[PDB]
Amino acid sequence: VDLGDISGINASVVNIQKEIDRLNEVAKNLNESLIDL
Amino acid sequence: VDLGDISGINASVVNIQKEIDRLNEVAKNLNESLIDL
Amino acid sequence: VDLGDISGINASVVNIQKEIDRLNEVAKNLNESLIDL
Amino acid sequence: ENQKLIANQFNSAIGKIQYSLSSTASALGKLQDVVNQNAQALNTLVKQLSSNFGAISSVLNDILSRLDKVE
Amino acid sequence: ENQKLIANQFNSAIGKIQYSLSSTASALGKLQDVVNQNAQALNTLVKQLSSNFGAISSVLNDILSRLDKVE
Amino acid sequence: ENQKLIANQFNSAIGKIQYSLSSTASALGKLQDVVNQNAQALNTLVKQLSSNFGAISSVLNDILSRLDKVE
Repeated sequence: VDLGDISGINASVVNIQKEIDRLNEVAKNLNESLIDL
Repeated sequence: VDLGDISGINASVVNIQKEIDRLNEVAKNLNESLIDL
Repeated sequence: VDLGDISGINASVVNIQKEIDRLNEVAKNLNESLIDL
Repeated sequence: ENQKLIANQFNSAIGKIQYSLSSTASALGKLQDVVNQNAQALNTLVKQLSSNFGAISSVLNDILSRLDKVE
Repeated sequence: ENQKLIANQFNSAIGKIQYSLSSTASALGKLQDVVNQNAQALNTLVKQLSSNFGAISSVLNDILSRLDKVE
Repeated sequence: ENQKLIANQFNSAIGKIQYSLSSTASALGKLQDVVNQNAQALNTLVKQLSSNFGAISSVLNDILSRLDKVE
């Protein structure tokens, strides 16, 4: 009796922290683009 | 024979409906920012 | 001995490639909206 | 003339950004739906697997009892 | 002079928004890839688990038959 | 006067786009956290299931050995 091996089934992880950091950085930097006549 | 308990393995749920609503609200409100000379 | 059937448990797949393509298309088209006085 | 150009370019950019925000909202909604469906799938699988190992444990215990009796 | 300021600020803002839209597109692509990989993982696991419970059920049925025969 | 209008509309639009970018960043962070938690859940489940099938295989092999001995 040899049960199938499922140890190879792996679940990847996502690392989009660079993109979230860029989005927050742009949301903060857009204050430097406001027009002050 | 005591098989391991896996009942604690839970999968979280995501609730980003507030953010989707804010995005659609902004996509609708940006019409109030169009320039009409 | 009748073990429960778990074959119906299916995991959906997401296809947001249209939206990613629209985002990249807009990020490229916004160059046509730059002001050249 | 330059003001009309600035206004036209700004309105074009705001239209494109509205398009992009609607696309992002749709993408985030689809991702939320799929992630939540897969989470419900994993939870259903965990519940069914707990039930199935309960059944297997009960059956194996009955079998071991029968063997202890026979031998 | 004020027109040059408006144009420069608008071009800077459009550049930053392009950067943000590219970042959002990259993030959504990565999230899509990972969600789909985990979905394929869950489906492969469900298939393999169905096969394994099939095997376990067959073996347990053979064992119970053998016990019914012996006792 | 038209310049003040252009500046006010542009500042309003940039504020709204900042709001939208913060919302998108929050949504992507939440999606990342949930996807990673579900991935860790699937990996923990796979490890525990491998252990449990190891246990079941050992027990079934012992049982089959005992039956071969008895019969």
